[PDB]
Amino acid sequence: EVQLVESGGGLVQPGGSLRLSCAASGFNFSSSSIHWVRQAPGKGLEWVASISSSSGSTSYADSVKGRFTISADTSKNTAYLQMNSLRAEDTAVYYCARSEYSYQYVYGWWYWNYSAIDYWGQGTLVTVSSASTKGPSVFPLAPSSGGTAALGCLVKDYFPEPVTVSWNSGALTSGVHTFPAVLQSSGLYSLSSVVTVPSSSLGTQTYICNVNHKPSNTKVDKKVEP
Amino acid sequence: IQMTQSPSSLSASVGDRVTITCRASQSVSSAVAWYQQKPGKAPKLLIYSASSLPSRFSGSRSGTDFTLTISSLQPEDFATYYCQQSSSSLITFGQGTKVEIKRTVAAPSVFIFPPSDSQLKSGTASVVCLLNNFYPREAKVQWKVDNALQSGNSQESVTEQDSKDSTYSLSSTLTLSKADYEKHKVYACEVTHQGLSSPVTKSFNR
Amino acid sequence: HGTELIPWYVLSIQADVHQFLLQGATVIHYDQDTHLSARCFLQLQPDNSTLTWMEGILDLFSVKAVYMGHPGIDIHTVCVQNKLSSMLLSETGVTLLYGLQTTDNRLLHFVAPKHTAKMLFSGLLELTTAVRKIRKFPDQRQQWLRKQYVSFYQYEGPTLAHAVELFGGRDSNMSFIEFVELFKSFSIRSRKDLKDIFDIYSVPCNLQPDLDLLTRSDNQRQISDAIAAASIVTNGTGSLGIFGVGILQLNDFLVNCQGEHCTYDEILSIIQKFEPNISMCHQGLLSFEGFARFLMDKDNFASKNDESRENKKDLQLPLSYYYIESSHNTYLTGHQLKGESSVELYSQVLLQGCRSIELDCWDGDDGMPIIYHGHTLTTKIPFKEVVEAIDRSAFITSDLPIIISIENHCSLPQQRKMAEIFKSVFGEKLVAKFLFETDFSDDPMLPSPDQLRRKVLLKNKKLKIAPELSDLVIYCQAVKFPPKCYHISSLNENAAKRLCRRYSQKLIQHTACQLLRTYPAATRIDSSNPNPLMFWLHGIQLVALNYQTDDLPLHLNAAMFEANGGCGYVLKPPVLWDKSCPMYQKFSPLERDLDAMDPATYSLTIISGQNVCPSNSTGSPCIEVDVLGMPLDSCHFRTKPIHRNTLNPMWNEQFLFRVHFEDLVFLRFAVVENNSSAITAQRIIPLKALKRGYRHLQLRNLHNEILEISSLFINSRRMEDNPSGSTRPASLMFNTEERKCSQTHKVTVHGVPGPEPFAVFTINEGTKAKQLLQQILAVDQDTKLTAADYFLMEEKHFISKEKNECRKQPFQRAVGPEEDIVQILNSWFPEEGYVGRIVLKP
Ligand SMILES: [Ca+2]
Repeated sequence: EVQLVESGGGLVQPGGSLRLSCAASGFNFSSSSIHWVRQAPGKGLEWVASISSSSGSTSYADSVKGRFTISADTSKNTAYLQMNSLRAEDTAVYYCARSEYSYQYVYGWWYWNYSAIDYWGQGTLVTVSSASTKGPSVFPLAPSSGGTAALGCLVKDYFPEPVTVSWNSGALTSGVHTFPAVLQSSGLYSLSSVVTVPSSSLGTQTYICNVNHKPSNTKVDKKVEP
Repeated sequence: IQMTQSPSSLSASVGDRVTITCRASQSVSSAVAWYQQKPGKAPKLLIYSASSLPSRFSGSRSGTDFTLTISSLQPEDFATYYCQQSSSSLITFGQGTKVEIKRTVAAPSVFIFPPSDSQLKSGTASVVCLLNNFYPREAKVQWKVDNALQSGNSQESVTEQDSKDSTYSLSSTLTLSKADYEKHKVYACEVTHQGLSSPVTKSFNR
Repeated sequence: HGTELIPWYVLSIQADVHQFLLQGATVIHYDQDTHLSARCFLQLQPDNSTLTWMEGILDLFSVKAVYMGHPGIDIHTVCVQNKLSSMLLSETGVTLLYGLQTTDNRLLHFVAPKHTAKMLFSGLLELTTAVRKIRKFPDQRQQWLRKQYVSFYQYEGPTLAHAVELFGGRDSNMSFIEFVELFKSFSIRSRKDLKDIFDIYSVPCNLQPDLDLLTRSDNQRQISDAIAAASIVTNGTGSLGIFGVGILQLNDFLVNCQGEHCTYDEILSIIQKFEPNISMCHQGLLSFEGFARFLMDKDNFASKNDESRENKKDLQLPLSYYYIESSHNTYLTGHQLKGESSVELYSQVLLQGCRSIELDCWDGDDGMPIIYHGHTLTTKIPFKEVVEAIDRSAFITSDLPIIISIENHCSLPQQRKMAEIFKSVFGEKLVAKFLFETDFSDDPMLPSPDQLRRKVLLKNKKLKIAPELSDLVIYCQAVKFPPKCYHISSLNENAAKRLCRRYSQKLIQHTACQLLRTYPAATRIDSSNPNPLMFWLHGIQLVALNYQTDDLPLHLNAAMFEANGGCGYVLKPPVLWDKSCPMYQKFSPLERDLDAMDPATYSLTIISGQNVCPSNSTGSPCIEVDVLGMPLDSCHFRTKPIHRNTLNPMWNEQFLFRVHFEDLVFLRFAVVENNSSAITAQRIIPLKALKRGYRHLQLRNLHNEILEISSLFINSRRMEDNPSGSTRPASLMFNTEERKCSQTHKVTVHGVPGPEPFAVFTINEGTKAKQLLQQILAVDQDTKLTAADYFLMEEKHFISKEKNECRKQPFQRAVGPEEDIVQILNSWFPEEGYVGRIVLKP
């Protein structure tokens, strides 16, 4: 029944400030610790902060102290991770999750430890590019001179993700190996769409890749022939 | 504080036993868990402290070692696994480990595609060297132009393990200026893989 | 040679005068013991604590007053002794009255040149004011610490070994400040009950001068705490995760347990002061040491009187209403038939606040009347000496009229001596004739005490004895009890007792238009004082007593007058005289049936005490609570005997008792060593001045001197059951409707619009949700119209000391649009893991 809606991520230039909120319900926020944990793509997991709500005591990591400001509003049951002067490595996914404490009091006073990260939010992405949205350029991959032929059309120099590519307007689906996109040094993504077909089908059948990069409202079709 | 998630990755047949080693730099009492995440979704919990909840999952410790044990591996278990502790208030994670299925060795098929005219019209040249349907995923791609080794000017993309034949595919691209491309004749990419007795190289001219 | 036994921040002496006292002066000490005097060089030692001469010594703190031109000193004899020209006595000699006890009056006086006398007088006056203020402080732990250190210094400073035993624990010189800190570490790290109270609200994280308050460097703090842990044994509370209290948990504590309602900024201020560890202060928290200090603070002790002052707005009613402190046989010091009679004691009565005294005039041996107990071995005294000794010290403390009762055993010519002596010594001070227009009216009534401030009155027989004396008596005529206002009667103990028993309503109504004093009985020869409460109930104003007996009735009388500053005019209960009361003339406390009234319940909880066996390390303390009062409510109680503990007994027991007449009851808390039955501390207090919620109680020794270290940590809760259908509550029956209207309440409402989470609201008794909600939203006009989607919801959370038990969910409930808020507030009982709050939600 627990719901954690996190919103507000996106793109921003280096040095920009930004904040991610995380609405909650179901579980009493006034008695539960909220968090933020991020994940740069193709990498492990990174803890951001820890705000105990009513108590107020806060604890950031040892890598981004400062530029990240953490606050909460028990009345509205929301949270607020305010980020100042964003840098490039802010480009990642941001996850908001509650937790609980297991008091372990000993011969003396009482003590408290985080116990179980038993929920997570849907997920939000924050990126930092120092650039703007751009569509790609389509390039065919003419096969080299029974036998199975491998051909493709190359999509390059676009931003941001994603891009949708289909062969023959979706008519051809077998043998399609769409490699994961790679971020170019210039700041644009690039991906390749291929499909292997018999060498006999070359020429008689026309192969076209239907590429659509919605962020730039781009829709392009390119025919691949020897 | 520190965390460990050895081994980083593995491949196994369905129904077997899975064991993961997560050692901490120092004793952290009994604050350790095991979170699973399928790609494209927020992770989930499995364990707090030792075991406690998934039907074939468990956790036991020895000194400074925290272990996750799957009595019988299952197909959907393909995901990433993390171990994380909490000293007083410091959420530290392990390196994360990935589990997949295992198969036999398959050699890649090497295809080389020179840059197209339209790309050359823009002053940039991209050379595409393709490896398809190979196993294991590990492979070495060496770019040589006029027998001169190329490094630092290429980017590679590797697909996930194929669900059916449990092989791998790799796409490699080499970026150079149009003038540089016209200053050379021999373009070739040498591929070294376990299924190959010796490295295999494909080349094109012009 | 140590610190200032009178701290510098207490005085108000100008630099020149203080420097002169320190330097000294040339003065002639006068000895009246052997009619001798000498030339001496007076001085004030470094510490503002002594007056050495040379050879001798006097401790200032024993001083009680200083006089100029005290007639006791013979000016002419001094002049002849040291061959000095005629010196004006009225402005050339000053007097000290120093005494260890409540009877000793040994004087010290000097005659010095003009300006030297001016300086010494104007200096010792302020030093005396300082001492008098010091002895009236609620908290005096630091003073005890100063005395202890200075005493231990003599000629070496206290050693840690000894400092341990001083505070009750099992050769490096110790600084005073370090010493001070050590005591703090035995006032926080030796209260287990404090920690167990703290862990009910903690969540996870990570007038008197202020300086005097003992609990109001980091490395030293830790060493002191560690040393405190080793020495203590039981209830001792000997880095990872440590709890704290926020600006909201404390507000819950104050709105639910105590009863105080503090707005945001106020609570933040209250948190700012106490936190020792600076690190934890900024976050807005209060670490355990912080909570301990917050509880033991001078703004938290039990009574409402320790920080009281005159309420000038109530002393404006006629004189026939207020009680009046009094004395019996003022001059006497011992038995009623064998003893002395010291004139100076006449000041002890007036200085302590008393406003009544007796004159046993007898025919003089040479024409001058003298005072002596009739036909006994008691010594005699010069009448004029006493009359003057009254005048000089008549109005030091108070400024309200005092009545002198006159007994005549003199001859008419010698009574004229008294008449002239009074007309001379007092002059205009003594009321001569009628003063106010209201006196000359068909319905005279006594003028209020304020209209007669600093005046004096005489009670005696009045002619319709020599005419001179009689013509001095207008307002207090002594006609034996059968216009009416001025006729004041006096009745012996037993006579008044039987008058009460045979007549309640008539006597009480009689007290509503006249005065009627009362004095102990003749059969007493050691002055065993009567329990006045039987008398106070019916309205007897002047209940004269003897001020030289250390017994319960005396402490009762003393505590009765702490209120209203101490001016000894506390308004009598409105039930007896306020016609608008619904029980006026229908309340006879001698009765025992009150079926038409609703007694209110009190839950007292003796949690634990600390250091409640002075100078008695090993013992078996018990606590005797006792509710003195009307015949229908008398009841005593007790707790179990503890074993070999006096630093921190933990009884933790609850007495529940119902009472009927709130206004006029008193509690008598009393330690009792449960193996010798010798009470070693006690403390009385009226029941209309006990603050609810957890509090602290400061004890006393038998003599009624204040003990600082000993104290009892208690919790009181006043429960009033619902007036269901038929009968109004006794509280409403005894008083009028004015009190309830004037007794408005605070309500802490969360969710008020704005930045602050909660905004206090002041609301009367007859307040419901609708007007309260309007108060929530009437602040801003931005809203077009009142949106009904703002409903109060009586929220209530759940938690108890066992943090690690359940952590249940918070109950909720809609608030009836026609539901009274006051009942809701009174219905919260932080006993089951409860803390109420009233929140506005849409
Ligand atoms: Ca008498």
